[PDB]
Amino acid sequence: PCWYWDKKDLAHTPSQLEGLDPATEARYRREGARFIFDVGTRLGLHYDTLATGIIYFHRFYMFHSFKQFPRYVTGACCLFLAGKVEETPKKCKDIIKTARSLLNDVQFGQFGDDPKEEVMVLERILLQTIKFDLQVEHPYQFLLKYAKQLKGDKNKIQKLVQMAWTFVNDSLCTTLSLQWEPEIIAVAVMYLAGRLCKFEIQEWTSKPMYRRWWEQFVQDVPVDVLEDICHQILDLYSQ
Amino acid sequence: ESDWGKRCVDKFDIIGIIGEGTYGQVYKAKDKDTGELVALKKVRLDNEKEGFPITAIREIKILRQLIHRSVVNMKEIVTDKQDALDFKKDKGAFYLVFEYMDHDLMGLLESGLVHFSEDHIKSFMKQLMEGLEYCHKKNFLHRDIKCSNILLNNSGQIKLADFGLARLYNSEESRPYTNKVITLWYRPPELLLGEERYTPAIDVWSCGCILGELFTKKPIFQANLELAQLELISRLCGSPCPAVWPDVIKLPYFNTMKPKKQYRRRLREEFSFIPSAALDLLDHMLTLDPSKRCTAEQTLQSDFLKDVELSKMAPPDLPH
Ligand SMILES: Cn1cc(-n2cnc3c(NCc4nc5cc(Cl)c(Cl)cc5[nH]4)nc(N4CCOCC4)nc32)cn1
Repeated sequence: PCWYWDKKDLAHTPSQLEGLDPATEARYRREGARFIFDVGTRLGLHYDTLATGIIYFHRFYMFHSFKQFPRYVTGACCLFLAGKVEETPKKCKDIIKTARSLLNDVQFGQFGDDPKEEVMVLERILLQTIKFDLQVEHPYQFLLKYAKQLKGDKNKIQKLVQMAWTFVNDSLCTTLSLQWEPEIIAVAVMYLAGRLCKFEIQEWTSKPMYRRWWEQFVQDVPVDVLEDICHQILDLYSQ
Repeated sequence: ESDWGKRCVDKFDIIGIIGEGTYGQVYKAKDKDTGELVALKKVRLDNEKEGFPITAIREIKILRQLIHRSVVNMKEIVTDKQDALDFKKDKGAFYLVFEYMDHDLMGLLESGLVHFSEDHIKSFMKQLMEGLEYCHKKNFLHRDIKCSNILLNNSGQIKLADFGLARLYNSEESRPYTNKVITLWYRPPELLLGEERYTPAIDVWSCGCILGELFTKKPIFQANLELAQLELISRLCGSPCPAVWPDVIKLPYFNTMKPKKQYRRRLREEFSFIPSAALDLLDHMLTLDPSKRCTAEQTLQSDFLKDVELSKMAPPDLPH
């Protein structure tokens, strides 16, 4: 199945059609992704399991509205299901306990009287929404695979990875995971990290003069696509 | 086509239950739209026990990653009852859909109307170990191999099915896994002694019980409890002792579960009627020490299976 939309479609999500302005939905997506990232980290969950639940989160609200399904309840259900997918399962009672410690009692009120039942029930329609497409790849495995082929300054390359790695964490709060494949996001965070560090990434490749260094990793990717991804990531720091 | 789970199970015409699988019964159904024959496994949602079964999630993740001749192919997934328009109330189930195979190995051995020649066993064991080796290379354990989980078509094609207890194993690192896996009659000794850090050698043992059963037309280890099961394994393969298995003292139930006597290995004399090429394979597959037990790749290199050209396969005939 295809899990990638255009920017014109991201402006007409089920939440947009029900009256929610694009500013608040983009905020609920950030808060939802930040929730899954913070709850799973406190549970000591692997970085692929965190990104899997967040991708389940973004993919969910492309077919359902924020007005019908609370974001923190769905965000909890995504992390619960993601743990069982990536063979890092956590008890649902342990996710609720971690959620009520982070969320305010007003924010935690979305789980209702029975927080456990509210998440188990949502799992049925969550699987249907994700269409039982459990296997999901993330830009991390490609960021490491591409950068490992780079020969040069071990310090400048290591700084490039730890900086692009942070950019992938920031990209989870946006709809970039719904626009471009993980291989493209992995290349984009390298392109951005090479600009701010003032690093010439092409000089660490087999072709030191060829300016489009990423063509050995991904095929048919113009520079304007990378610029679009870098613009959306830089919008997170301007706020 | 790609929107699994949306399709309702009423789009299928369930015909009848055909067997008992991992997490429930197996149904035989005909698609009301395509007219094709399929098999259905119903997964339940306990809602008070971590919801959707991780074992079902494992089988879904694994079967959507495997493409092989000797493995079952999951077709789609359908839902039970349409939601009461408050989804908080819908408490139905899902149905895993599989391709339908003409025969199962359990019914063939039980009928007595069928007799497998040597070439029939060489063909069935070849396809079974080729499929198990592909899963072990992909870092996947079956953890449940029995005669009802081995399917056979009229073309002589063997396929392994029912991955309900399958999971991933770390190839370059030891990891604790679930102990209560594999049926009692096919469970290796190390699992009976409570080993949680086991190897892919547990599936080779079950296939070893299949090989011996293909000749005797009856399971070789039929007991009703864990202690009696270790008793029957000891009377044939010898009692588990540090001489045959030095790492056996690390097992939790070594001093707890002990046979009545320290039996010797009488496997080669009990199955003397078996051809010599198959007895050497059976003796190596039913080794107590899983580290000294042969792997799936080694079975394909044994004299009983190395020169078994699968093509020109002649299956036995038990017709209408
Ligand atoms: C998990 N999984 C299973 C399948 N699968 C596909 N094809 C069959 C199949 N086809 C032969 C067959 N055996 C039959 C026995 C009876 Cl009593 C009747 Cl009435 C009709 C029969 N047809 N049998 C079985 N079972 C055998 C019994 O134990 C459980 C599995 N599983 C099958 C696909 N995925």
